[PDB]
Amino acid sequence: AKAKTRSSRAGLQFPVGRVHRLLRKGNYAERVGAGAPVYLAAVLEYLTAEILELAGNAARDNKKTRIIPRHLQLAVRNDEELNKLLGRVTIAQGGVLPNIQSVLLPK
Amino acid sequence: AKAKTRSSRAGLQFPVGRVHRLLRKGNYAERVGAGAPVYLAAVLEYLTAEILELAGNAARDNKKTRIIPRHLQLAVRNDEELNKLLGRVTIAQGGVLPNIQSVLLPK
Amino acid sequence: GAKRHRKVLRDNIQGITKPAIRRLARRGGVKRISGLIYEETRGVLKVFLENVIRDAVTYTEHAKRKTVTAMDVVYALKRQGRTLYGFG
Amino acid sequence: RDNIQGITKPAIRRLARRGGVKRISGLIYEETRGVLKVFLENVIRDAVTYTEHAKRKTVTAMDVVYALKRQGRTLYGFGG
Amino acid sequence: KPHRYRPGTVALREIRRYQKSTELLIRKLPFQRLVREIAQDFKTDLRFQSSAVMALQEASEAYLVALFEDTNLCAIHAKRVTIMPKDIQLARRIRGER
Amino acid sequence: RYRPGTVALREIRRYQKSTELLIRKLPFQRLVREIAQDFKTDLRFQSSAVMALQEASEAYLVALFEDTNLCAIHAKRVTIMPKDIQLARRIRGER
Amino acid sequence: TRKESYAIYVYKVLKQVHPDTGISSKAMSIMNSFVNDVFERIAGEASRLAHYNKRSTITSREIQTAVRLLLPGELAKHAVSEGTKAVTKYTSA
Amino acid sequence: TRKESYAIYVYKVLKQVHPDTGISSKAMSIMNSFVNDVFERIAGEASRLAHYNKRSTITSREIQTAVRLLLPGELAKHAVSEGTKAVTKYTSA
Amino acid sequence: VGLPPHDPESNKKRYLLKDANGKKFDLEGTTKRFEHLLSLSGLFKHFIESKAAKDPKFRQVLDVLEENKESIEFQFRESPAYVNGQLRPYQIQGVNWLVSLHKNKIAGILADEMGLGKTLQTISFLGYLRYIEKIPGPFLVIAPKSTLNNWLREINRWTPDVNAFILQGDKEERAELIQKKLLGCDFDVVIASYEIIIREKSPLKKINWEYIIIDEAHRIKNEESMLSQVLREFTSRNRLLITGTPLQNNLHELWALLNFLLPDIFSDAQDFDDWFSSESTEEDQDKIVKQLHTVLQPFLLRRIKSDVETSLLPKKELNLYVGMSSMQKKWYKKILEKSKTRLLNIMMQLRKCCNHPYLFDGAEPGPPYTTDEHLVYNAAKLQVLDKLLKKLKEEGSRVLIFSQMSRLLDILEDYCYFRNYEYCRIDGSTAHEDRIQAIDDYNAPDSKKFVFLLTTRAGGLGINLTSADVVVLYDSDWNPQADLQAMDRAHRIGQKKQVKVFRLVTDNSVEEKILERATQKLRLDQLVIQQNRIDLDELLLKSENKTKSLNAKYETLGLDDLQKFNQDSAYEWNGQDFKKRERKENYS
DNA sequence: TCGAGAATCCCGGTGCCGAGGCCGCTCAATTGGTCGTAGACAGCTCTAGCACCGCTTAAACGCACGTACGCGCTGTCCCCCGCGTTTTAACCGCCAAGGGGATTACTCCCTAGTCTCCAGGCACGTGTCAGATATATACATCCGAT
DNA sequence: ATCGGATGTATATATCTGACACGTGCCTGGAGACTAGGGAGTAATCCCCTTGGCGGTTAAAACGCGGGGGACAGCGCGTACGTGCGTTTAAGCGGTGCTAGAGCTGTCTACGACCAATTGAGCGGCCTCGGCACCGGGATTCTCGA
Ligand SMILES: Nc1ncnc2c1ncn2[C@@H]1O[C@H](COP(=O)(O)OP(=O)(O)O)[C@@H](O)[C@H]1O
Ligand SMILES: [Mg+2]
Repeated sequence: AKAKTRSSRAGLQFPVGRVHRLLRKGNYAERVGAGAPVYLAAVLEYLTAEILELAGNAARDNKKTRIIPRHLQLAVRNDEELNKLLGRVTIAQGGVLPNIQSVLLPK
Repeated sequence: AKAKTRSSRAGLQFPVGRVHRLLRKGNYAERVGAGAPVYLAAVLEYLTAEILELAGNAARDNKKTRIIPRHLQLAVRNDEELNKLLGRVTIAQGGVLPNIQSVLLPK
Repeated sequence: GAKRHRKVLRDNIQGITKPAIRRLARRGGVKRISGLIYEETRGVLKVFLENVIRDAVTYTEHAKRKTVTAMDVVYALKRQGRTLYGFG
Repeated sequence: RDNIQGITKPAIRRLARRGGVKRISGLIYEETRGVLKVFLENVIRDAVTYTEHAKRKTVTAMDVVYALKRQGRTLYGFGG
Repeated sequence: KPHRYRPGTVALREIRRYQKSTELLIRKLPFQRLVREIAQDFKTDLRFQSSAVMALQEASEAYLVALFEDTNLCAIHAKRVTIMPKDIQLARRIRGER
Repeated sequence: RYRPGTVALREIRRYQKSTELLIRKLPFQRLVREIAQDFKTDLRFQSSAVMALQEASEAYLVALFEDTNLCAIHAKRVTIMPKDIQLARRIRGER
Repeated sequence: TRKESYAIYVYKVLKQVHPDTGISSKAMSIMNSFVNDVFERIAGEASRLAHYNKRSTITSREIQTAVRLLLPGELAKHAVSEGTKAVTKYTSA
Repeated sequence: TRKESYAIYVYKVLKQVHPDTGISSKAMSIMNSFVNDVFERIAGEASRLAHYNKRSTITSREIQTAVRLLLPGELAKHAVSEGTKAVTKYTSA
Repeated sequence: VGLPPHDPESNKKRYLLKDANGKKFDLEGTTKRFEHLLSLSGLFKHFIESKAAKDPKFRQVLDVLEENKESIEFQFRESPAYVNGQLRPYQIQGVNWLVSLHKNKIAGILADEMGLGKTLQTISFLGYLRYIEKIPGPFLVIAPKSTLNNWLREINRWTPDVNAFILQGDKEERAELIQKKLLGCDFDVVIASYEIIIREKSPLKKINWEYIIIDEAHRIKNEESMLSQVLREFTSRNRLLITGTPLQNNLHELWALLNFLLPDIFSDAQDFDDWFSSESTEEDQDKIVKQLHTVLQPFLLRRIKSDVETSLLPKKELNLYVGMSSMQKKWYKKILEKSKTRLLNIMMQLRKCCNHPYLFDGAEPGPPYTTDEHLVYNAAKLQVLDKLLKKLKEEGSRVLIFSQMSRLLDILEDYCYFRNYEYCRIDGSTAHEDRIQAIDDYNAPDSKKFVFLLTTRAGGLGINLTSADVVVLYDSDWNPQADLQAMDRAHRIGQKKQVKVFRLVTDNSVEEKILERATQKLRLDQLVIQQNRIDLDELLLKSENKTKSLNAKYETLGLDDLQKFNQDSAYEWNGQDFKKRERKENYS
């Protein structure tokens, strides 16, 4: 028969043979189940979709049509859950979320 | 032939066969060299001896001939680099290093 | 009179009494304590427990057990970077 | 001569502002120099160890990424 | 007149007492009730060991003691000797779990 | 002439808005090689390594200054002083 | 020389969500590193989770539990929903 | 069943350093946890080191680099010295 | 008469244990007692074949007893001369039995029926030990706190001369009592309590105890009871156990009590257990029974009221197999199948709904909360309770209600207030003075308290309720004797009118399961110890049949299957096989 | 304004209970054969890293004025502490039960491993457009005088 | 207070220019097909430990009080920091010169895995006694109004 990719059967976009290969030749355990690469690929794809959605939102909010690292880092820091997941992560060429202490403002 | 332990050949006191088995059935890698368990057992035994000596010194300072977790924490937190090694570690039934801020002492 | 509706007081977080807060404070090394440290402390303690217990229960679920055994709690604390020596 | 004095007064001032700081004491510059030096020594020591193991004599970016990861502060971007 | 210690001495005696002892400082049953009541949320019908609850109490008290030490440093840093909630918020925000 | 405290806020906006590096390049690279000179002599650096080091240094110092600023404000001030660095760094957990 | 990457897959997902938006190269590297980092986090947690139970296989249950343990809040909810959906659709075929 | 432990070996080391001393049960449990924890840290770092360099074996050099990475300052050099001693003695059987 | 006085200096040479380490196997006494044991009956060797393979010392013990292989005692068949009173014959018989055990260097559990005056037998026997055997003291006594005062009130009643005191009070007053009298050696008999005994171990070890009496012996069942552990350190010559009835639920219990009496015969459990359940096949179970009778016959003394003194309309019982009310149906389903409630440990939860659903969270509708007919409207047990309660009231019989959970007692408080009855409650949290006042007011000869509530666990104390005549019990207990003494509370010596127990029972609920288990245990006891010596009428008639069926079923079953206790899961109940997201608006 | 009083360290005797020593039994470490293959080593190429000149341009250095803020003093008052009294609820001892945690045995499905085959993905060009940058303009804000 | 002024900032427009999205060919890794074997599923067993309730001792917690010392607001002052202008020096960019340092192929060969056997090291269960806890009493000491 013709070869029909495991990704397509899953319906995902991220590879499954590649995830399978890494989980196997990565010394995580002796034997890798059949369904595990499918699950992991789906989860990685979902997280990527979230990050890119928020980042594209921010990029549009600056009249630009390309996510640059500043947009990634800004979108990540604005959200709370992504900000907690990547808490100890410094995104290179990101920057600081704009913030002024109210006490500092003139009166 | 007579059976001679690998520990004896090394001269150590921790088991090199048990460390070997744990290094193997541990999915750290798929081959474990002959001289790795020896070197590792030596390091583990050195650290044990160091912390035990400090704990025993503390015990004698407290006029005791046993070692209780309080002495273990006194030894660990009084030393400097041992304190860095066990930085995030909580020792159950330990206690606290005696310390009062200087500002709070009466005039 | 008609009395069958007995309720419970000091719900469960008020069980961390004022003097227990004071004792923990003294071991911490403080001398004077304001009046609003008690509520703030109960809040922070409750948050910490929520996180740790959530991870412990996840571990218990996975192994198909129904008893949160000690080694699960040790694993959960370790996963948060609060390694605990003394229970396995 | 005085490499850590290469961290000028205004550069520390820029960093302070990006942190959100308005007025600055005159003594902050020396302590900032000290803090930066300690951080650099830790990371560089671990990176050099990593490159020792691999027998090389150059510190590639991926080694520094590993060292930072080990310190407890990841760095997306350069690595991978 | 009766002997009455001046404000401040008894607190220092208590600090010495509790920095030299090593027992637990929160009562058992109140803490166990708190733990089970919290855990009712995530999965109904759970049962605990005893070592599990003791481990939880050890970790809890250690965490709170460390927090109070940092709180005390903050309070002293503001030219005070009294700890107030603002000190705790500052301490936790600095630590990194705001 | 701007009243004192005016230009500072505009500096803060300028820098909290941008993304570039703030420390010069060569002073930091010299510092890196000089510090590394101790652990092993005759050592080379790939440039991407120095860029990584500068990114990490920038981020560490920026977060440090935010916590310093919070400590200063907590003591009812707007000036930052060395005691603030020391307090913030000890609380954070490296003393 | 072959440096494998999640470039084309990330870009497929991006075209899926924001159809007329690009992505830079530094942004691409950051996203790839992010995918690798979260991959090793999940895989390592699943490995430890299997070893704890004296088990010698990485099933899908281990992946699900690692997802529940690392991801915070409703990221966990939506991610487990996605994984379950994909594995079901897979086995059906 | 049969719980493995380091209790006996810790006792032998203790009798070496402070011959006229004892150790309670809790302290022994703490020491056992300490040993497993340090073994786990060293072995995990050596595993990562081997993976980073495409190696497939955990040799002595991996353990030495891992112990030089974990332990701080004086501990590192003393432990390295003593491990090297033991390996030479064993290999010159 | 004929004894040295309480010269404390004289006593200190006898009370204090001079050789603080001196303690040996006592081979001679072991051999003597074990020889007499084998003399009266021969199976007792079955202990030694095992324990000798267990003991290298029992090698030579068996040897010594095996190479070899005042005829009438002082039949003290009179009211004791020194005791200032009169004794009814079986009292004297028990006294003679105690003396006879004394002579054979052993002792036995006294386990007579309650109200038979056991402590009078004990005081008489100790007085015998003093006046006749020229041994003043010391002795120790352990009792329930409630009866701490009764022991002394009767010590200073029959044999006034002897000295006794109580370690009653908190730390300072007990401590001064210790130092003054106890270590001053100014007594002959002590009276402590269970908690006291556990709390005064360090001084009370320092005395060459002659006996260790224990009122309410059955408290020593779990051989890891820290009370038992403590009592295994008090060096003594012999012991004594007093209990209304031993062998509460399990058979291992009697081995435990025997361990207390004679730890140098019953020293091992495996032999007892296997010898007992040593016939998996069921032809020799009768022989096993006769063996156990011939084993325990010497040690144990047991008496019955129903044969020592009549004048006691025996009692009678009915087990009203009531149905289930509607919301009880729905709540039973909800509990079985399914908001913090912690539904685990459900067999208690079932006992909650099966008595009254209001015990849960808001089963009664509201707020507002109102007392009205909706109480009894939908609680089957409470329905039949109201019906029978009215029938008793029109006859006018004071009623005692027992329960397991005091929350049901509070529900009954509300319901009693609803129905214009004066009730009286003595629960576990009641204060002592409140307790005595309440029981006196109920026991006033002119009392209007129709109902007297109390929990069954608290009902076993020294409280006396001979006044009433019906002792209706909501739910059967796990231990049939546990509530049997509660039922006895109203059938003690002094009650004339017939007692009319009404243990309430539900159908298809766990209540039948629990009742079956209780009946099994009661049958076990009876076998082992007996041979040693809407409309109320229609429900009554229906229930007086299935109870006959159950007692007939358990009337003759094999000992083996009697203790098997099939784990018949109650989880049937007619059939059952269980047990996007937020996005920021603008990022400008 | 030093003597009274309350907390503390030391010594001493005693009790008790947990650490350490012995003893059998089993399985996992050692011996000892074999043998595959990781990795060590020696060819290969290619390319990025190392002390000197010249030039532009801006950021760093230095300095003077003033000003507002950090620091110190004072007062005020009110919050928190030390303490004596009373209630209450841990804590230990206890009773009951059954769940479910850990163990064993057997079968089979699923997974590793081999062969075979082909197509998804990766590196190498490549064109064009999204964003940076400079300019000029409009407008928003700060600030001192009136 | 307001206003006009000056300054800095947000906005629209034209230009480029360097990176991104695209297209191709090749190859290696994933998919199809098949076999064998062992890990995990699933029954079934045992008994350890959990679950709720109750009772008594005793210390801790709750409560109210009296009073002082510290938290906070207000004032002054003087000092060190900011702002702005003028100077200068160093970063950055570019270009010279070289070579070692780090990444590909092909061949062993020693060493780590697998397998059989078999013995002894280690684990569990059972003792006994000494180190620690408990207690009582006495001298020392620090605190606090005279
Ligand atoms: N002369 C007597 N002969 C027999 N019994 C008596 C005599 N005098 C008093 N009694 C009863 O003997 C009882 C002894 O206590 P008892 O009720 O047997 O305690 P328990 O309930 O523990 O068996 C007393 O309660 C008393 O009523
Ligand atoms: Mg009695």
